[PDB]
Amino acid sequence: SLVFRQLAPNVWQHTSYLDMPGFGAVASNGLIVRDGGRVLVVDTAWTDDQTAQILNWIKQEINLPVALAVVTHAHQDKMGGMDALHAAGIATYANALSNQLAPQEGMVAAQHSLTFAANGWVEPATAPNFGPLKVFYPGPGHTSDNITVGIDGTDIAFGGCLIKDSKAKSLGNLGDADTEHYAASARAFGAAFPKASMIVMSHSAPDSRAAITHTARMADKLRLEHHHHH
Repeated sequence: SLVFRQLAPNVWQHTSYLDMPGFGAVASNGLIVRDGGRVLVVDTAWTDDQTAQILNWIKQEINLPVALAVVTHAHQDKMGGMDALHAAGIATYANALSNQLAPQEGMVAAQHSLTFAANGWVEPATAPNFGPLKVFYPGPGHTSDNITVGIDGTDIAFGGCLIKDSKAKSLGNLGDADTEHYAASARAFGAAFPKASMIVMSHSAPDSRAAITHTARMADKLRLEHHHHH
């Protein structure tokens, strides 16, 4: 029941669905990147079973070992299949912040913690041999730990749950959101990958840079609508 879509010669988007009460089948997107003789993964599927299916798909269609996976935040849709990756002996990385949040929120932490420089770029020491994956922390947005990934050599940039599609009417649930800094975070992602033309998101189909601008704008409204009164 998994859907795979090739976005570039060496990049595929994996999509899995989870039936959410009141909403029905909700999609979640992640990435699969072929880097020479290795395969890198961005985010798990909704569940361990689906995540295991993703691995079987890789084995069948690419037949190359999966060297590592990066999970962009501590949420079901992105860290629901942590046990499956570990069972396959795949090294996992997540924002140190995400790893600290995983427990309290019943999520399984990644094995490795990523830390970031003041400008948002990941500290090399914590992200060994990530190949074309350029990990960037834009600052608190949808969640305080959300991170993003650019795929060097392509026009693709993964915004995770931070960026919403250009047709969205709102920023979604703001339970863990930082309404004051969301806008700056969205813009930081845009400036970090200035030439990316295909923006991939956790819950929306691929879109143009119009999604970044649209998201930042809704975020501007949200910011003064929640913090700029008396």
